Amino acid sequence: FSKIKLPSNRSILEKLQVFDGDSTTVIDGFAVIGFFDFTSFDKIRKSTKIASKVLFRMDVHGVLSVNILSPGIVIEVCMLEKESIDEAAQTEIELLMET
Amino acid sequence: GEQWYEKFKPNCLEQVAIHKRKLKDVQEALDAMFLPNAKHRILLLSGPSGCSKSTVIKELSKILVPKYHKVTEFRGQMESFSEFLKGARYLVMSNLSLILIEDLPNVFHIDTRRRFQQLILQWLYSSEPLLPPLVICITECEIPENKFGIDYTFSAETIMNKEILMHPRLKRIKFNPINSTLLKKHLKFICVQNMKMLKEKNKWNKRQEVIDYIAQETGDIRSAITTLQFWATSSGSLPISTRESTISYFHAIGKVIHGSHSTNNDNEMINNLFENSNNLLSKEDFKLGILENYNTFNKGEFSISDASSIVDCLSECDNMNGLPESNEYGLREVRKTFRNISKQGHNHGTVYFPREWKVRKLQNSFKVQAEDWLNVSLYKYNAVHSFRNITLEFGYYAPLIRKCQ
Amino acid sequence: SKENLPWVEKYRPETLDEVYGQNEVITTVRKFVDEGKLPHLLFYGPPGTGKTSTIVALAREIYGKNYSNMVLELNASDDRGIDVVRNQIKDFASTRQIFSKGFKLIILDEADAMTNAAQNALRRVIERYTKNTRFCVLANYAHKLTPALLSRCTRFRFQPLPQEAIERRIANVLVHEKLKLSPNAEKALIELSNGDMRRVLNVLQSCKATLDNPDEDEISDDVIYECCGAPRPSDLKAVLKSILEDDWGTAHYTLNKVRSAKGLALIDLIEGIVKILEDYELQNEETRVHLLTKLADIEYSISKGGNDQIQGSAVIGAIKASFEN
Amino acid sequence: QQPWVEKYRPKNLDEVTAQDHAVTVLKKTLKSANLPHMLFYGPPGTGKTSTILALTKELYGPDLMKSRILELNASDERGISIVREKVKNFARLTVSKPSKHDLENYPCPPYKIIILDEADSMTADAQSALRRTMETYSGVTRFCLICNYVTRIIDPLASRCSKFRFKALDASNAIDRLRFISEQENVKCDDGVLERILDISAGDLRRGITLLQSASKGAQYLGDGKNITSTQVEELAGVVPHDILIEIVEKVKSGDFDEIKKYVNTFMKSGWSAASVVNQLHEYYITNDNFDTNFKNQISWLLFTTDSRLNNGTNEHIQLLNLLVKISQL
Amino acid sequence: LQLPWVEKYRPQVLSDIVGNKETIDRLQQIAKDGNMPHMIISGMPGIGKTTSVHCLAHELLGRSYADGVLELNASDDRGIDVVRNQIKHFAQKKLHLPPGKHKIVILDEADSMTAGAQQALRRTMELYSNSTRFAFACNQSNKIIEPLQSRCAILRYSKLSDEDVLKRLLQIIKLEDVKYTNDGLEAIIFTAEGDMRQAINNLQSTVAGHGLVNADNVFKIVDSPHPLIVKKMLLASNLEDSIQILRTDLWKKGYSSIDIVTTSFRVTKNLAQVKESVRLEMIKEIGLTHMRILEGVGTYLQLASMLAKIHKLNNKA
Amino acid sequence: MSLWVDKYRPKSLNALSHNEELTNFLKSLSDQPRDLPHLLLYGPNGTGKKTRCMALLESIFGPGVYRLKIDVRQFVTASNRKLELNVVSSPYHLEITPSDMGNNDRIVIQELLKEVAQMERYKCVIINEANSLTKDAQAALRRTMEKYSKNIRLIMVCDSMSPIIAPIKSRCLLIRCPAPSDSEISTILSDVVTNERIQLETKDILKRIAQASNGNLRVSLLMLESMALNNELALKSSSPIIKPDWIIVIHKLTRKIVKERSVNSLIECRAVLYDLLAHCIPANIILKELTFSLLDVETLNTTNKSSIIEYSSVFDERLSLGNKAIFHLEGFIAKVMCCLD
DNA sequence: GCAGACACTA
DNA sequence: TAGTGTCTGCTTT
Ligand SMILES: Nc1ncnc2c1ncn2[C@@H]1O[C@H](COP(=O)(O)OP(=O)(O)OP(O)(O)=S)[C@@H](O)[C@H]1O
Ligand SMILES: Nc1ncnc2c1ncn2[C@@H]1O[C@H](COP(=O)(O)OP(=O)(O)OP(O)(O)=S)[C@@H](O)[C@H]1O
Ligand SMILES: Nc1ncnc2c1ncn2[C@@H]1O[C@H](COP(=O)(O)OP(=O)(O)OP(O)(O)=S)[C@@H](O)[C@H]1O
Ligand SMILES: Nc1ncnc2c1ncn2[C@@H]1O[C@H](COP(=O)(O)OP(=O)(O)OP(O)(O)=S)[C@@H](O)[C@H]1O
Ligand SMILES: Nc1ncnc2c1ncn2[C@@H]1O[C@H](COP(=O)(O)OP(=O)(O)O)[C@@H](O)[C@H]1O
Ligand SMILES: [Mg+2]
Ligand SMILES: [Mg+2]
Ligand SMILES: [Mg+2]
Ligand SMILES: [Mg+2]
Repeated sequence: FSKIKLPSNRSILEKLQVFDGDSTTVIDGFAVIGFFDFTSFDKIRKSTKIASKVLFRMDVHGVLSVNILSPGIVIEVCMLEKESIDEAAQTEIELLMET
Repeated sequence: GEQWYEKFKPNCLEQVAIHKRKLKDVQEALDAMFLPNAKHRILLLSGPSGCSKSTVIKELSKILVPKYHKVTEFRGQMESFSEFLKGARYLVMSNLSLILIEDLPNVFHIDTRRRFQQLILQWLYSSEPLLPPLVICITECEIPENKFGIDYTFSAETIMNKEILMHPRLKRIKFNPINSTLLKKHLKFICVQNMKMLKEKNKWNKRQEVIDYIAQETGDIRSAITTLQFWATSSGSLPISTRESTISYFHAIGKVIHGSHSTNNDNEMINNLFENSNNLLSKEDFKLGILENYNTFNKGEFSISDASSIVDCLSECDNMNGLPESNEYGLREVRKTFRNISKQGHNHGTVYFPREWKVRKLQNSFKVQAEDWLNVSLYKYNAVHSFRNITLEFGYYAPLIRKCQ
Repeated sequence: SKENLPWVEKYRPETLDEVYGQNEVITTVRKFVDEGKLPHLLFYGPPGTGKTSTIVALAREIYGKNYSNMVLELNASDDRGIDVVRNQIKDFASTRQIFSKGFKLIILDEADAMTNAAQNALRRVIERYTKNTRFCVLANYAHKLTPALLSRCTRFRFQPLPQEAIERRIANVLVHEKLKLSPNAEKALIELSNGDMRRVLNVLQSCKATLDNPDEDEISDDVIYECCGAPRPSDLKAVLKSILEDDWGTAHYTLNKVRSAKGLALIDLIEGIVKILEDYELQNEETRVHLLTKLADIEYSISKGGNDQIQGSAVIGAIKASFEN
Repeated sequence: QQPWVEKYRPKNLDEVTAQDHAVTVLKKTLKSANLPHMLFYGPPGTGKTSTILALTKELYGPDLMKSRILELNASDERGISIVREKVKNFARLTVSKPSKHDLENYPCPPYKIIILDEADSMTADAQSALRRTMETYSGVTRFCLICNYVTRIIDPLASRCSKFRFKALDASNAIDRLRFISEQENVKCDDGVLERILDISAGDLRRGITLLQSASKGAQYLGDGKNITSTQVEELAGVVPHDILIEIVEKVKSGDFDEIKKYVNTFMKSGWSAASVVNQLHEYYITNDNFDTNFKNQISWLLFTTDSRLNNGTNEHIQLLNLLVKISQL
Repeated sequence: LQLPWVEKYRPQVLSDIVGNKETIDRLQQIAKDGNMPHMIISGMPGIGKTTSVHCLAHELLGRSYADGVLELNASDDRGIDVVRNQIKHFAQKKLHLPPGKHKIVILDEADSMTAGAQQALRRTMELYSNSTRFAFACNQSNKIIEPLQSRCAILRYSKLSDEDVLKRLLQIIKLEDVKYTNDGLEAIIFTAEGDMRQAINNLQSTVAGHGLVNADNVFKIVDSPHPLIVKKMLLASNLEDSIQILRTDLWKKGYSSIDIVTTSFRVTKNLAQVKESVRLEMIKEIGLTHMRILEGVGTYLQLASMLAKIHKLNNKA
Repeated sequence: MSLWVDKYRPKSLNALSHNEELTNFLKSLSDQPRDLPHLLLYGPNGTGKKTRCMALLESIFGPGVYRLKIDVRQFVTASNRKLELNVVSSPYHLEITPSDMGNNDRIVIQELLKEVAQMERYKCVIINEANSLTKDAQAALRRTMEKYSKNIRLIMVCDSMSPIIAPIKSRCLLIRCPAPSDSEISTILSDVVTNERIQLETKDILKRIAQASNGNLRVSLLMLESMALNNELALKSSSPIIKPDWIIVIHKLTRKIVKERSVNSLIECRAVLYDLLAHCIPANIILKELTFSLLDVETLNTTNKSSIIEYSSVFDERLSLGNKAIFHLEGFIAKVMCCLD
């Protein structure tokens, strides 16, 4: 198991809010699980080598749009989530997250 | 629970399913190796799968090492094996540990097999004082369908390119399948060890036929032990399936020529041979084997018409660009005509490999000689005559003309 | 724009109602898609029967604007190596659909031209990734397909299109292009079709190009035979009668005259001869065997090449020798 | 400075003769853009390459060949991967914007032509890739298939491509073309020489053109203002004289094996190809009315078998000897 | 979003699996006792081999199925080094299982896996036989090397009989509440020819396209298997009847000539009531016709000539 | 300078002795070199078609045609494996040989002819044993000599025209080179023994050499050298007719087949065939000479001879359509023993 | 399936 | 003491 964690410090986590599928109702205590292949992250690693701010935004459908800011140019990349989580893994993801 | 073949691992030398002659030969070879005057630098032990290869060395090294751990088995890459061999080179004194090369590294690639060959050649010709004993175990089993050696038949002759085998410092002892009597004795030993569980179920009264069938069906002791364990654990009324073995290159020719005693009918035997051994009967240089071996049915005392029909049918089969239908038709025709003429058959002649490689070597020698002749003639003066006319006119007239002058 | 494309591609069906002949298959697949149930359809049949056209029309009907990013079309023009197949189809099937609540359809045109390991990987993906992803298999040859693939995929057979489908398509083409054909020409086209639509469209376009004016004229059988090069039935009947009646001289003269006046080929002539000979009755059971064997050897020799006059005389001699029994 | 085969190659669609359907279809397609995929097949030396070259020349113009027309042949490597990538790429290249000179000088259609010469030397996988590519890129890309043998081309290619059969050029088919070539080159021949040349080369105008060129060169070298006769062109082509054929027939009629064997040995010493001998013997035997039907059928079958054996590339001596022995024993 | 009948009714326990009753019972005893040996399962495709292995693993593990299985299939990075590393890492871990239970590793479609990977597999089983166990799934045992088959127990699978397939069809019909007919079920069995997945697919096609399961509807949606027609026409006495049968079946339904030749070759190889000389002559003629078709001459005339030659050698004038 | 074929090789059209009609034909073709079509030469082996090609090239170009240069280059066919062709170079023309394997020959010809053609005073190339092709390089030839018919002139020489496909024979002019009669070979032998001032007891020895060689100038010259060197440049009427060991072995095998007809005889014949094929000798000519040696036996009757020639033709077809070579020869010999008695 | 020679106790 | 069982062939490029 490999866990890389981005802390709550505003230097690298300036804005982060979890919505309830309405884009207006922000809620606390809800967990969102995104199963993404290694290939897309490997492709995006080079794109994030030089940047200023990175925006993360995915919907309930699972597709993820990542905006890269580097005036500078804008790079937006759309991703696809996997069909289903492996068995019932998401439970053990949270169970390790508050562990 | 634990597997029977691991729980019932032999402890003494008498428990190993090895022939008396084979045991004496391997003991004498090892004893010759452990003397300071090493006749054989390496020991090669080929044979079919599961014929008690590694255990022989294991208990032998157990019983001999204190006389003058047990082994150093190499886990299954390239530089790792080079380092392992170099480290084994420096294990001679105060340890006397035998070096085992069971489960040899990957050789299906050209580069790794070639580097294995140069490593073997380098260690075989090393003029260094003393010598650590080394034993190589190779399992003879052909690779199924998935060239020039590998991917057709994996054995000792495939990996070694006729140089390591033809060495004074080597003792090649091929291993045979486990004997039926030894298999029956070992199965009876397992039964008398497991008397309690045998009496638990209604299997003691129906034991002799099962043991005989298991012993006579396969020659692998480990597979026989596994089959016995599965049969004993099963409640009953379950048919037993064994480890289906392989048919050798000459065994296939013998079955095609003479027939099969187990299956009198030719159609089922031919279908089984084609299904189980499609690679052997569809690969090249096998119709040459039939064409060179069909003369030994009655030491060449059969009718000329049958032989003429056989070779004509083989020519028609070759005309079909090596199709599976062509091979099936040729094999069926050969089997049918030999079954027809087997009414008077006795003292069959011995079989041999067809002389195909020697012809290719002689052709290559002729080609290089012709190239040298062209080179010297072109150096002397201007003379070009292509290549077709050389063998017909210049292959004989020019040598004698040059010799006379 | 349209009206500048071959009639094979111009008349490509876009809806399931535009596919004629295979009414049973169309109704069955419509019932399947009306219930939202796609059980890994497999399509088999001769070329020109409308397999990929049917699957394209079905994908248009069930998806609409989702064809651009939900349907993965693979074919012989794209590399289908073992690693390429496993990576591409695993990535496509493992990913969830974007917004549509429907099964994902993957079309594999010319699936017979893949390796055994690639077929094994495909058949493993079919059973593994099947919650949202379905598979379509198109192949004219079943001997090159793994029998395991034929078990997991429902096999649908495409019969050659009957006379009704060809006639309906011909009528639609005539309405579209404002063209007229004689009933004899229609019967000749039916006979020449051999259960193929692409051939019919190609010869119709060629015959329309042959006419000096597309309008104010009617297409007869003579112009169809002249443009396509197919021998006339009367010519074949005359050749057969000369063979059966004239011994060797005037029969050969008639055959040479027939082959020279209109430039007919030998292959089509012998095909017509055997087509009429199949209708004839032979109460010997041995003349037919000799006829078939000799004619097949003649076709093999012509495919290998040779002399046309010698081959024609061989045909005449073989027919006369077989009929002398 | 140029051989008559290449010098007199038809550069226009009106120059070719004895081809009515294909020429008319191409001419009517010149004023339109509904050009289907063409499957050109027929006897060798019929004019398929000349026809497609003339159509390409009259369709686009000399300037558009460099950036719009690409051809495939056996001169370069044609592996499955190379063919796949090259054909897919060139069927994906955009339609080049024509210059004005092409626009008011030639009727440029909005598609492009891909020429596949000697397509009978292609593997099944390559043909499948070609047919799938031409179906998936049928918008502004066209494919031309040229092959001597239809059977080697798979059925889907024959179904998708329009079948344009090329009729063999007989004597009456190309007599006018040969007369025009002879008149343009100032060649004098007797009454029945061009017809004899066309009869020698059955459905092959290239062989007739080469024979006419050789006869003209011989007449020029001889010096005297003489007309070329049938004997000269027959002996240049390789036609066996009638007297030697009569002697062969007489030897076959006699039931002596040694005489037949020694005559065949002397004939092979003469170095004459046995294909022409077989053809002449066939013509003499079927033409003659002194034989019954059964013997004619048997000898026709024997000649057919011998021709099939010879077409495979066997020893001509053995085949002709076997044929003569079989004929003599009928 | 409704799953197809093949995948919607996948068995989850060994009791629901039909077919080889003795083998299913033996698997049940193995699951109950827990003593799991190395196994290789081979047989006709689509008869319930991988399903049986999965059900056995589920019954043996229970809640340990999350980590206790490493299902490496054909559609994966099946190399020589990464596979060996993955199996070694799987075998070098321990979980909280009862002493009578062991980890199970499933390798479906081991026939296509490379021989070097087979040697690596042998090394892993020899090194870590005490902790983990391996279960193989394949169609035939020939492609598996002899040393690997030596260290396992082979359980050959036979084709499912009429009774088991009919029973499964009745259970699925009762679950779906679909009207059926005995003649229609007989036609489904006849078209399936012992296949379970094919029978389920044919039943699903019948109920979707027509509703009631009838023999006429089954024959309409799917034709009879081609090996049966080939066997029927090959043993025909008169040449005319065989010619008519081959024409009206194969050319009217649209069957490729090379497929016909291959099916005829398979039928002749599997034929029983024929002499050896006749069988080999027919095999030679089949090979000649196959060569002719592969070169490019695959018309109906070649098939007619092949049948004519077969009937000529059968009758011997 | 140590052979008859190289020392007394004619180097001009006028230097040619036999086939005056062929010499006139070549002179007519060389009258206008610019209008020279593609040439195909077919005839018996040893007639001298290469000599006619060299004479025509010398007439067209001039001096330096007979001067040859040797260069070596490699052609890549698969991965890093490459096969080299011993191409011979010369000013104003070029010559190649198909010594490569049957499959790589096509791509070797493709690359070589594409490199030679280029752009351009044309260049003439001679295609030796054009008949020894696998119908793959022939497509490359028929495409290149038609498309690039501006600076290249392929010259084809072969012994059998039947293996050559019809389009190649169509695009190439048919040149006939009949073998000389006995009188012309005798005159050539008389001239070359006059120039070598060797003794000649009678004129019958030259006629015997001509009959033994069966219209082959190279064989006649080599036999003449053998009898001159073995008899110390003193020919005698009683000197035996020297023949190559290959024909002697074929005749001995024929006598063994005629005398003994059994299975052991069959396996010894197979061993002899294997040893003969070990000398890089094609099987087709072996079968051809075996047939001619079997057909001259006076003991056999007409029916046996007809059966033997029919089986020879059938097995020649099998060899042409087959891949291996031993099977067809073995079948022919076994059928010969079957039909003998 | 074959042969040639050796094992092993009745 | 003669059968039955069983090792060794027989493969190099
Ligand atoms: N009485 C016995 N004699 C010999 N081996 C026995 C016996 N009882 C059990 N065995 C087992 O049988 C196996 C025989 O080992 P070997 O055949 O020497 O190994 P191997 O040579 O690597 O086999 P392969 O060819 O790799 S499958 C071992 O696992 C032993 O523990
Ligand atoms: N049922 C049909 N009714 C009318 N036209 C049809 C029908 N089926 C096919 N066609 C025509 O045939 C053309 C080509 O058919 P396709 O479906 O593209 O090829 P195919 O039939 O799948 O054969 P292949 O070799 O497998 S691509 C279409 O563009 C239509 O014009
Ligand atoms: N219809 C024609 N009218 C005049 N000359 C023709 C005609 N057809 C062919 N030729 C001549 O034939 C020669 C070569 O024509 P090609 O087009 O190369 O023949 P081909 O059809 O390509 O034969 P291949 O390529 O071997 S299949 C040239 O000299 C042309 O002038
Ligand atoms: N005995 C059975 N009882 C009920 N359903 C079965 C039975 N056997 C097979 N099936 C069904 O057939 C489907 C396919 O079974 P599989 O086990 O995947 O086939 P297989 O035996 O592994 O052979 P493959 O996958 O072609 S290699 C299962 O999911 C079940 O729906
Ligand atoms: N017209 C001729 N006069 C004299 N000798 C000739 C003539 N033509 C050919 N030769 C002889 O033929 C020999 C070369 O034959 P070659 O060209 O190898 O025959 P092929 O072309 O059949 O291989 C030369 O040694 C030459 O002496
Ligand atoms: Mg071991
Ligand atoms: Mg399609
Ligand atoms: Mg051309
Ligand atoms: Mg499975």
